[PDB]
Amino acid sequence: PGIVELPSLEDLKVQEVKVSSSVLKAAAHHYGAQCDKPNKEFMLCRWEEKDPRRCLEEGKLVNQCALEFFRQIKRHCAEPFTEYWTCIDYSGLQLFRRCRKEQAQFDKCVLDKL
Amino acid sequence: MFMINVLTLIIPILLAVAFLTLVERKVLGYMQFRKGPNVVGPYGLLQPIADAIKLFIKEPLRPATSSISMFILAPILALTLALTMWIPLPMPYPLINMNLGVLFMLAMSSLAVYSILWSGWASNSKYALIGALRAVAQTISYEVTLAIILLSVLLMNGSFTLSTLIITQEQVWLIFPAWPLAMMWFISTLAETNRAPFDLTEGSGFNVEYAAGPFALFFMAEYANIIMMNIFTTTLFLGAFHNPYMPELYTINFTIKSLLLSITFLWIRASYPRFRYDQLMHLLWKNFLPLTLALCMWHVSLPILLSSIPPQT
Amino acid sequence: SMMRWNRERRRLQIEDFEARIALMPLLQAEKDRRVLQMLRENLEEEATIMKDVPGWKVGESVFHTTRWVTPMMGELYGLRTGEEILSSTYGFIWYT
Amino acid sequence: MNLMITLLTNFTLATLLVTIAFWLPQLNVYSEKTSPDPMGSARLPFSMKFFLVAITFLLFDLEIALLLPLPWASQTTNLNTMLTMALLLIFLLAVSLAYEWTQKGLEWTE
Amino acid sequence: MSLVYMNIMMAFTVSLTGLLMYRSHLMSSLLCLEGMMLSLFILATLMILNSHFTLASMMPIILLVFAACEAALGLSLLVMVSNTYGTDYVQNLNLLQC
Amino acid sequence: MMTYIVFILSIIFVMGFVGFSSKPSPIYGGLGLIVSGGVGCGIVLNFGGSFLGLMVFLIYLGGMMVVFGYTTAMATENKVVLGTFITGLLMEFLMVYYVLKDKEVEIVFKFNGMGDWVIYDTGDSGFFSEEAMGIAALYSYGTWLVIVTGWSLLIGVVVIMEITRGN
Amino acid sequence: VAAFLKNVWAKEPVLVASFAIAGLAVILPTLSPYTKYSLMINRATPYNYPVPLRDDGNMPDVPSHPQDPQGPSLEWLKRL
Amino acid sequence: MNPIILIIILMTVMLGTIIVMISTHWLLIWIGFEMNMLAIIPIMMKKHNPRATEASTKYFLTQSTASMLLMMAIIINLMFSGQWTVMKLFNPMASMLMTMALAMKLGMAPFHFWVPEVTQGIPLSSGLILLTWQKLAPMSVLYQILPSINLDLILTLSILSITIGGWGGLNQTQLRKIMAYSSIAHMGWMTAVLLYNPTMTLLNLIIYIIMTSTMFTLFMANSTTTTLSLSHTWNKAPIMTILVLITLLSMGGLPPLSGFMPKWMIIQEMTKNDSIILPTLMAITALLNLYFYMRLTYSTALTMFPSTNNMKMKWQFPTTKRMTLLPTMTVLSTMLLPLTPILSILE
Amino acid sequence: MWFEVLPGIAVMGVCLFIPGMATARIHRFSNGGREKRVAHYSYQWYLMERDRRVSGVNRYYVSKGLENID
Amino acid sequence: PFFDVQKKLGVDLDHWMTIQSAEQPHRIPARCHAFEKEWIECAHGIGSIRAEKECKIEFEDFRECLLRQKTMKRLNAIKRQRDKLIKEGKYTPPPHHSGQEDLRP
Ligand SMILES: CCCCCCCCCCCCCCCCCC(=O)OC[C@H](COP(=O)([O-])OCC[N+](C)(C)C)OC(=O)CCCCCCCCCCCCCCCCC
Ligand SMILES: CCCCCCCCCCCCCCCCCC(=O)OC[C@H](COP(=O)(O)OCCN)OC(=O)CCCCCCCCCCCCCCCCC
Ligand SMILES: CCCCCCCCCCCCCCCCCC(=O)OC[C@H](COP(=O)(O)OCCN)OC(=O)CCCCCCCCCCCCCCCCC
Ligand SMILES: CCCCCCCCCCCCCCCCCC(=O)OC[C@H](COP(=O)(O)OCCN)OC(=O)CCCCCCCCCCCCCCCCC
Ligand SMILES: CCCCCCCCCCCCCCCCCC(=O)OC[C@H](COP(=O)(O)OCCN)OC(=O)CCCCCCCCCCCCCCCCC
Repeated sequence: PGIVELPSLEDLKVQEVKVSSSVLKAAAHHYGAQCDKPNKEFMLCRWEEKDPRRCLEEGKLVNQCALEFFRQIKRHCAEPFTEYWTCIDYSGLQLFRRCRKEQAQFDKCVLDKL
Repeated sequence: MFMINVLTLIIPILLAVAFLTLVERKVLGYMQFRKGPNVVGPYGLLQPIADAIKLFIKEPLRPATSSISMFILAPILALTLALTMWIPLPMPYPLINMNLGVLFMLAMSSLAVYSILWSGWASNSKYALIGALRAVAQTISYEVTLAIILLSVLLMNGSFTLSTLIITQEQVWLIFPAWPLAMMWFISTLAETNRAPFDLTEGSGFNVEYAAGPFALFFMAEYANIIMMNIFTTTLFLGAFHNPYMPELYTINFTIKSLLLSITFLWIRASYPRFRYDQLMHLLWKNFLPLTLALCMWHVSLPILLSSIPPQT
Repeated sequence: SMMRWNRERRRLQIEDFEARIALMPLLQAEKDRRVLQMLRENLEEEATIMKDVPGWKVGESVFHTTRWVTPMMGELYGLRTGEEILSSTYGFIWYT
Repeated sequence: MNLMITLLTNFTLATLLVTIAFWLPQLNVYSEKTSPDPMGSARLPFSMKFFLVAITFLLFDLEIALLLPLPWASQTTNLNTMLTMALLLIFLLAVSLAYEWTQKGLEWTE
Repeated sequence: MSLVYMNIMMAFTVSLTGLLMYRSHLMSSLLCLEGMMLSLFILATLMILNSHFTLASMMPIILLVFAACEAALGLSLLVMVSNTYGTDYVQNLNLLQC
Repeated sequence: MMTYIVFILSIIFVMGFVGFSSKPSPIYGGLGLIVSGGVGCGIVLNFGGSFLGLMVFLIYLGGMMVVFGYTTAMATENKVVLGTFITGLLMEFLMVYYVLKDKEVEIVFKFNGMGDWVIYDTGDSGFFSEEAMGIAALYSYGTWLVIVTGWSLLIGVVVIMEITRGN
Repeated sequence: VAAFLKNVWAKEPVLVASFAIAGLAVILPTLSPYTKYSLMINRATPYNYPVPLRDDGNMPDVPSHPQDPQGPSLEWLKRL
Repeated sequence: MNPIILIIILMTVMLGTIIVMISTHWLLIWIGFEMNMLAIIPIMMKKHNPRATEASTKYFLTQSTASMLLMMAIIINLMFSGQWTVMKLFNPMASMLMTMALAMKLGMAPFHFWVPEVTQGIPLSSGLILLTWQKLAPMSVLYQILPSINLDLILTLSILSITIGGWGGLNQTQLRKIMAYSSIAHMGWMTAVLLYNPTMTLLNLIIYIIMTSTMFTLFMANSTTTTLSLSHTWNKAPIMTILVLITLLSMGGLPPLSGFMPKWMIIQEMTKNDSIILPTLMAITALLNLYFYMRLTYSTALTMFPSTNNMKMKWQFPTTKRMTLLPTMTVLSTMLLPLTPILSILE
Repeated sequence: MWFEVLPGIAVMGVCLFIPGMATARIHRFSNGGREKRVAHYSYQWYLMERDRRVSGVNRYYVSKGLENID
Repeated sequence: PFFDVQKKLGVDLDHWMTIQSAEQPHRIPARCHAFEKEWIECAHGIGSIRAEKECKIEFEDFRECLLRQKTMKRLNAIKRQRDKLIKEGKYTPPPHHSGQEDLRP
């Protein structure tokens, strides 16, 4: 049959979000609050096109908007967020229910400053 | 590093089985208005060592077996299944953190009747074979209420994960919402491991035809199963407080509760006469099994009528 | 007690699932770039290995349709070392 | 992999202790003798009742095998159907025990 | 197809030819029949898990339960034969030649 | 060697079947079927069917083969067996050697010689197991299947008590 | 109807307890007010990704942000 | 047996056949066959003698082997098609295995070696159930997979069943073994026309069920299980000899009787399809069936074998057996040939 | 008297204390001073392998936070 | 006979387990959902005799999605040629197929 079409290695380069899983799970709810629109354009494009090759560019917008999410944490509230994701990172199941007061301090700092 | 973890599991299992014999003889001593062994060690602490060194240099019985291979494989399967029941136990962290550790323990305890069956068939005495068939029928009888009580309890847990069963009991012991299942569970674990008032292998037992070494191996597999089922009942009904930053609070707490429950086994074997065989078959098939089915229906329909269905994860 | 605490556990489970739902577009995009990276690397190594073979078409799909087919485990890890193969194909099953 | 290492370690310790227990007093020399049981040489009479309790176990164990996905099945969205079929399986297990009762099947192993 | 399917099908054929060629006992025939069932269980399970076909995960359990019930029925027949002749030998079952 | 592990387990599976299809005695045959059930459970467990492999233990081995060994112990108490065993083992090793020297074979169907790790999926199923959810759907979706299985088990109890009565 | 009940509670208390617990387990989910909340919780537990919709222009009941007012609400689950 | 338990068990047999008929899923086909076997086992062990236990053991072994081959065919269909619909099979290995499994369930030759044994071991009402109701499920499964059946395999099974069921009944004096070899030959006739026109397969199945039920109902009413016991019927009740005469002349395909109705229509659907040799061999082989039917009519109806003295006592008592539908079955199994184009109701 | 049994019970209790305490110490040793990551579900394993790939030392327990991104 | 009671009474006894493309719990897709959807929507209503020869492309793509015969044959081909070139010494594996390149995400 036909030759399969794959994008080049230069097309797939983007600045990666090089953080751990607990760093993501700690800031997950503020990410879902603040990075709604490019993520939903991407997942709508991903369920409609049914092809990752048609969803590269929108995917980069995801990886463009997550980093702008984290820089704005790194500028303002890097210490309460680090103190929070470390406590999330200790647990094996990574519970939220073990870490409510660092969550309260981080959400206080986010609500005030951002 | 992990082999160190397996050995630090299974060597203190064997030492706890060793000193369980001393604890049993001392507690049955004082409950019978006498003393247990206190001559050999200081307060008797060298009695299991003396017992083991005596048994391992006793002459073999040198019997004629119908099969060499099953006569060898019955203590092998006995020790293997008796030691691998310990590995999913969350105390506070299990050796093998598996998703279906409850079902693992139920299946491996169901496989332990092949040791009774093979070690009774391997003896040439047909009366020993009758004793083995009666003991296997006893054990597979009480496995039914093991399975159904275990299912009815884990309807309030959410999954077959043993470690989630601590997170379940952060607010109450699970003996409070399910005490009839708890008391039938305790008697059913008492009748699995051939423990009094259900030890009809004392009366010809199935393993009266083995040497003193292999009889010590069957005996220590039996006691590993006793300590294990008491730890499993402790985790499953009497679950302790768990601090993720100080795990030894959970370890000391479930240890004290499991010791009190094993001492309760010892305190039950020194209190009651033995059931007759049809009387414990009457206890299972006509008393424990109707209540177990009724409470199974109640614990199916109970989280639905209360809107208290536990999470899967 | 189990009524209150299982209702609380359902609320906590819904919270963790919403964390996963907030994270899924990023992880999906990274997974897409991951598998397209691996297929492009496998395509270039197929183009530099399958040169002597007569009548060979590099990157010829085995399907008649032009639709995207989800790549198999041997399509991504077919040309890598045994450690990456074992870690990717039995990692979650053999994890404890 | 850690599980297979654990199983192999437990089987190795079991095999090593069985090898010790069968072969450490073979170093002893002690003696030999003749060494020729309530029943002497009569063959085992077949008791039908032990077979009946074995098959009754097997049938109720298959019914338990059906009942095992109930903690997972409680999470469903078709809860009226799920509750009906759960109570129906436990009711048919009860009907199996009632028929096992009233036909004197649980007798002399009651 | 896959390589494991060759071994599971060859296991089914081995247990078939064991079940199709009796030696002496009826119990050995029932054991070969349950080995056939075991190989069918493993083969159905590998297909249903391999394809991620979700609803057929309740299929092998059914394939277990019925067939295991079948085995119970077979054991009962064996016992009845062993209550007539004293052994479970398949050469005792030859009255229906006449 | 390790990437072929499921294949390796399947080899032991077939070896175990020649253990009891040769029919040495019903008790060694039951032992061979127990070992076969253990390694076939290992085959199932290495795909992610944890519940189904534990049903092989709990219900097949620990539930039914107990009753086989139990009935056999109370209802029973060569060179053909050995020749059958070596013939089955040699046919299995010829199959192994063919499909390992060719990476492709065709006995009745065409079989690849690579490891069966290649045919897996490169995705995750989230916060469940797909196999556990497909078994949980026995009560919500599988109503008729539960009805006919419960009726067959009730009738199984009835039929066993009728035919073991002798009257 | 009651002398029989005292009779069977004297002779076989285990079976009276068994049929009473099974009878409650059958009839009592139909009588409880909280059986509705079991379904309302078990459908509100999001195992899947809530795949968004293409905004044509007439969906006033579908939000465009998770913190919009319109859409399904789980304040009943917090309050109960 | 308790009459309630007998009713529940016969409803379980019927429910198993209905689940084989009405279901669109292969696992439910297999469940229906398992349920049918599991419930028919007490009907065979109704009288509790060693011959019924041997017949039940042989029936269990053959039907269990057949059900395992059936599940292997279903599983290979799941391999090569990924689906469970009860329709054509997507692999000739699955087609061969399912045709073999259904042949073992029908007792078609060379898998016929259980049918004259098991029918001899069990009572006449249980033999009636085995030879009539137990053919309805596998002929339905063969009816639904006929785009997949290899023509050579099913025709080999058909003609081999006809010849072996022809030569089998010539040596038999037991009535149940005669009816069993008659069963094998008529199953060969039903499967021979299956891939050409399966409406004639259903027609032969219905006419066969009517004639076999007539003969077993006459045997039950007269309590005759051997040839020589059937020979005493003229002195006990003479109308039964006329009925076994007309029914055995029906079953041999003799016109104007309705047992000529299937095979003629079968020939009528095979000479359409350029097959002249095969229905000619089938027709010539059916004369063996007609020969041992004529043997039974010579022993029962057309002569008077000598009876015993004690038959004089049995003159003084009427038959009180519930001969259910015996006049209806005897009319329908003889006088139905003028209504031959009724077969279109089976289309 | 009855307190004579407490040495044997104490030795048995120490032997029951050893496996869980030791496996807690070994889990905290092998995982960067933290608990072992519990991966019962496929998503937890995907996040764990993503940690292993972003750590840069092929150990999932090296947590990279905001100091890693710009 | 196929007495279609389920279509007559309108009940759904067992159509739900019948195909992979049917409704699954928690919307879990099968690995060949698109291929079987194309094969069934090709072959619906046109009868089996037309469906065996007019839907051959869809069914062959779906069958090769099922068993992966052509894909594993192609992987045998590429791996065999690669191993021959490594044995001859004419090819080297790259750094990313030796496991030394700090993977993507
Ligand atoms: C797990 C943690 C620890 C658990 C407890 C451990 C300490 C207790 C140990 C005590 C010593 C046990 C030694 C062995 C005992 C063996 C004897 C034995 O168990 O016999 C069982 C006996 C058997 O009965 P029996 O033989 O004594 O009586 C005669 C019975 N017939 C007539 C049949 C011959 O009792 C039971 O089976 C009862 C089981 C538990 C019942 C639970 C009932 C719960 C309440 C239900 C509802 C009631 C109210 C009414 C309805 C209300 C509705 C709103
Ligand atoms: C995790 C915890 C597990 C704990 C397990 C162990 C529990 C028991 C702990 C020990 C209890 C006390 C033991 C005391 C032994 C007897 C000491 C003694 O005095 O023995 C005297 C004996 C003969 O001496 P003699 O020279 O004849 O004296 C004449 C004097 N004019 O001299 C002798 O017999 C020689 C000396 C023998 C000493 C034996 C000591 C016991 C060994 C037990 C093995 C296990 C030890 C602990 C292992 C775990 C910790 C590393
Ligand atoms: C007479 C012979 C000798 C007798 C003595 C020795 C044999 C008997 C005693 C040993 C019994 C062995 C039991 C092995 C399987 C136990 C079940 C099991 O593995 O369950 C654990 C787990 C499922 O849990 P889950 O968390 O869902 O999976 C991990 C994904 N998160 O699953 C996993 O973690 C899967 C891990 C990978 C797969 C492991 C497969 C191992 C090989 C199979 C068994 C080998 C032994 C065969 C013979 C047994 C005899 C009965
Ligand atoms: C509708 C919901 C679902 C109901 C079914 C679910 C049941 C769950 C529990 C499983 C029970 C399975 C086994 C039951 C067997 C019953 C038959 C029986 O045991 O009868 C015999 C018994 C007398 O025993 P006997 O034969 O003498 O034995 C010798 C030593 N006892 O006879 C007796 O003891 C008399 C038994 C009958 C009278 C019991 C009355 C109980 C009343 C409870 C409160 C009201 C419940 C209302 C529900 C409907 C009741 C019909
Ligand atoms: C497209 C096809 C779809 C399906 C269409 C319908 C197919 C119908 C197939 C009929 C098969 C009949 C099977 C046998 C009868 C079933 C009921 C039964 O079990 O009757 C036996 C019963 C047992 O009585 P018992 O007392 O045990 O006998 C020993 C002596 N005391 O009682 C007796 O022994 C009493 C003696 C007389 C019994 C006569 C029963 C005749 C039933 C068949 C009638 C003819 C067939 C229907 C019309 C044609 C349909 C194709």
